[PDB]
Order: sequence, then C-alpha cells, then structure tokens
Amino acid sequence: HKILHRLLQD
Amino acid sequence: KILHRLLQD
Amino acid sequence: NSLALSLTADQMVSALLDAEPPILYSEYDPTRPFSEASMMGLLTNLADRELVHMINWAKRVPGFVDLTLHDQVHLLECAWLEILMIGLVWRSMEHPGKLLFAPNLLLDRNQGKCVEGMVEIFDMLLATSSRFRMMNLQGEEFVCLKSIILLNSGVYTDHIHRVLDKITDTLIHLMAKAGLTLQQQHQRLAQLLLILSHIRHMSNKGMEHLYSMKCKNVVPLSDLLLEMLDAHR
Amino acid sequence: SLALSLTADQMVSALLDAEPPILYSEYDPTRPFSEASMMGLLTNLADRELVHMINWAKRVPGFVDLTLHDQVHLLECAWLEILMIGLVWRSMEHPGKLLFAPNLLLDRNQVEGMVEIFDMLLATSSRFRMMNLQGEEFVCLKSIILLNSGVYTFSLEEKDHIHRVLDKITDTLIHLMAKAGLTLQQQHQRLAQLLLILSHIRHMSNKGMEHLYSMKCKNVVPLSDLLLEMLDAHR
Ligand SMILES: C=CCCn1nc2c(C(F)(F)F)cccc2c1-c1ccc(O)cc1O
Ligand SMILES: C=CCCn1nc2c(C(F)(F)F)cccc2c1-c1ccc(O)cc1O
Repeated sequence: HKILHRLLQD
Repeated sequence: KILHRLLQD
Repeated sequence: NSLALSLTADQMVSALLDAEPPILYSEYDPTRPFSEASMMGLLTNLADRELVHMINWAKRVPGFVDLTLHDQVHLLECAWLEILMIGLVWRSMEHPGKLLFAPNLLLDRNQGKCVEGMVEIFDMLLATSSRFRMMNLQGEEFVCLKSIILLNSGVYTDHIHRVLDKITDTLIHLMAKAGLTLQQQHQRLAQLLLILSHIRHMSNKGMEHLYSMKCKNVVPLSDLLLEMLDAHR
Repeated sequence: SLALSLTADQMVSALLDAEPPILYSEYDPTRPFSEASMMGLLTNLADRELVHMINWAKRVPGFVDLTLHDQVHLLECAWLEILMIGLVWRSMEHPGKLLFAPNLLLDRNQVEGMVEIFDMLLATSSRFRMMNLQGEEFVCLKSIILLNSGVYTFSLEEKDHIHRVLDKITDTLIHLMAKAGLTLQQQHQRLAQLLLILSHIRHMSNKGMEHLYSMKCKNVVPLSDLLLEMLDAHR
C-alpha cells in the first residue's frame, strides 16, 4: 500500500 | 551556566 | 553474487555519474518568497518532483538492485532528506551565502528567518556548502558520498557493507588519481565522511521541522511526502 | 598548540589515560521498578557521568586550546553521542544487552518508546563486535565526536585548529591499523567503516534528544539541573 513500493518496481 | 562553570576549574 | 563488486573504480565512477538525476526548476514566478506558505509551497513541490528522480537514481546505484524491495524501501525512507540536502549543498557551492534550491530559486538566510525554526537549518546548510567549497569537493567525490548515504543511513535499523567498502576504494582511487599523497588521501577520506555526520544531523532536525509543519496542516503535502515523512515517526 | 606536536603513540596514550571511570547505578533487583524509576536510574547515572566527561574533555588534546565558549558548545552538542558510544563500547561483549553499569544490564524487553533506540544501540554494539573494535580505536572515535559534532554550528581560526586536530586523529587511527597488520586498502576501508558508525551515533543522539524532551514535559522522570541545561541547548 506504500507508494514507494509501487515506484520502486517501475 | 553549570557546564560553563565546571569547564573553568 | 552482486555485479557491483566486480566493477573497477572507473566503472563505478561512470555508473554513478551516469545515474545523476537532473537539476530541476522551481515555478517561474519571480516573486521572492518571504512567508512560510510561499517558501514551503516551493520547497515541497520541488522535493516531490526530485523524489521521483531519486527513486530512479537509487535503482542505478550499484548494489541497490540486489536488495529485496523491502530493504530498498527502508533505505530510501531513511535517507531521502539527507540525499535532498546533500544535493542542495552541492548545487549551492558556487554561491556563497546562498542556497540554490533550483537555478531559478536562490534563497538566503534573510528568507529563512521569516519562518520559525528555519534559519538554524539554513545556516547549517550554508556552512556545509562552505565546507564543500573550501575542500574543493569534486563531482566524482560527491556522487560517491551520496551513494554512501543511501546505503549506510538505514543499514542498521554483509552485502551493503561490501558495497560500502567498494565505494571507499573508489573515493581513494579518485584522490590518488588527483595526485594526493597517501597521507592526504586518508585525511581527505575522513574529512568527507565526517561531514556525513552533519548531514544526518540536518536531516534529523529537518525531519522534526517537517513533522511540526505537517501537523500545522497549512502547507500542502503530497501523499508520497507524507509517507516518506511518516516513515520517521 | 601541544596537541599538534603529539606522535600517534603519544596521542593514544594520552587518550587512554584520560578515560573516565565506569560508574555504578542504583539498581536493586529486590526493589520493584516502574518505567519512571527505571528511567530515573539512567538519568541519575548520566548526570554523574557528565561530570567525568567534562573532566575527560579537558584532557582531549586540542580541547583546552579552545575558548570556554567553544568548549561549552562542543559538549552541549556531543554529550549524548558521547554517553551513547561509551554505552555501546561497554556493551560489546554482552550480546543482546546494554551494560549501562556493571550492576545494570538491560535487554530489549526493558519502558514505553525507547525500544527503538535500544535496538539501534544494540545494532551498533553488534557492529563494534563484528569489527572487533579496539579500545585504542574507541578512544579516537570518542574524541572525534567531541570535536566534530558541533564544529559546523558555531575568529573562525578556532575552527581551523579543530580541523587540524581532527586530521591528527585520523593519522593516529591509520597508524593503529597499520600497526595491526592491515593492508593499505584494509586501513582505508576500516577507517571509513568506523567513521560511518558516527553518522549512526549522531542519529541515535538526535532521536534520544527528542525522546528526552517528551520525558521532561511529561515531568515524571527526574532530571538534574545540568541535564535540563544540556537538553535546552538542543532546543
Ligand atoms: C517535505 C519536503 C521538504 C524537503 N526539505 N525540507 C527542508 C528544510 C526543513 F523544512 F526541513 F526545515 C530546511 C531546508 C531545506 C529543506 C528541504 C529540501 C532540501 C533539498 C531539496 O532539493 C528540496 C527541499 O524541499
Ligand atoms: C537525561 C539523560 C538520559 C541519557 N540517555 N537517554 C537514553 C535513551 C533515550 F531515553 F533517550 F531514548 C535510550 C538509551 C540510552 C539513553 C541514555 C544514556 C546513554 C548512556 C549512558 O551511559 C547513560 C544514559 O542515561
């Protein structure tokens, strides 16, 4: 649910 | 100041 | 086995130089900020945009990619403000007495002081900038320090340590390449690394200030900044 | 200055001789303690330690060459870092525990907040242990903290003198490592490893200073006049 979790993937 | 006092003798 | 440990000094320097994020601009409104609202509006907006470049820069720091996602997240959560701050200090070197937040946004301590609790942090940043200038800090050295901050700041809270050693090797290689004697090399390494203590200090004090600002809830904060801030409390 | 003329071996001897004593707490295993009382033990202890630290600082080569105004500033900035590194050093050979005093060893399971800080102090102690940190290295690290932590928040000739002494301490550290049989690559790496730990010590100090402010305002855990004054300096 952290934005950083998403950003670090892409 | 305590620290000042302790520092000077 | 991490590819990072197999790079030569020169390859490490190139990798880091190539990974540098660009220097972003602030709004083109020529109004010099003199209030909390205006100043912090500009600073958070800038920070928000810079964060996105920082995330993609981190991924390009040798060894970072070898960490689990959760570890990458933790390092970034710990270090983000230190990293923004060291960037600011670097950009400001050639402008004594000024903080170059962006090429179109130079602030001085007279602006800092129109915001409770800000001048003390401004003054620390300025002194750090001055230190960099008087040390004739080089871009190649700067990128090593920034990577060290990324990998070191959250490291407690073997791979990372081996990568940190490699960066040390790289800083020494740079200094030897620049003609420094052996004594000058270890003295300079120590000088650079001790400055990281002060960078940590400014980040910690900054973080406190931002928490206070978050609560006041006047300055708009992005959800990403909120999460980055939350990680510290 | 006399500090500038010291050989590495003389610097080390001087620092070792200047070490403060290890103090006891008032802990009593037969007595019940609360979060408040257990904290009073740490603050009472820290207060008595401060007096020894002040007298220790005067024997750190270079320190007494500074104005009283600057000595005061350095100690206000560094006092918790210095207490903390000493604690971590005392705790090296006690995995999972912090040896506040020979009669006071606490584990993670010992307070409301603070566990985060305990955990960081434990990690730092584990770190020292893994590096097999030497006493000679420890006393160098502690003197570096004293001189360095406040150096960027004050003639700025005073600042130059501090930087010179600091460089001397780096020389001393390298000297120690060379004498230990480390290759040059190994010396530089270990020097960096040691100095990066100082960033973590700074962090723990900053986080502790914030926790202590809450404790004060809470006005439950006792705090000596000197400790209140040392705290005010960071605020
Ligand atoms: C919430 C994001 C703002 C980041 N930030 N905060 C700063 C402060 C204080 F508010 F924490 F006190 C003082 C000085 C600079 C600050 C920055 C900042 C640093 C570098 C950068 O490129 C952008 C920034 O907003
Ligand atoms: C008012 C003086 C207390 C000093 N202090 N504070 C500590 C904390 C926290 F409460 F700030 F979080 C956590 C862990 C150790 C703390 C110490 C301390 C450190 C070393 C020492 O020899 C004595 C101490 O009280």
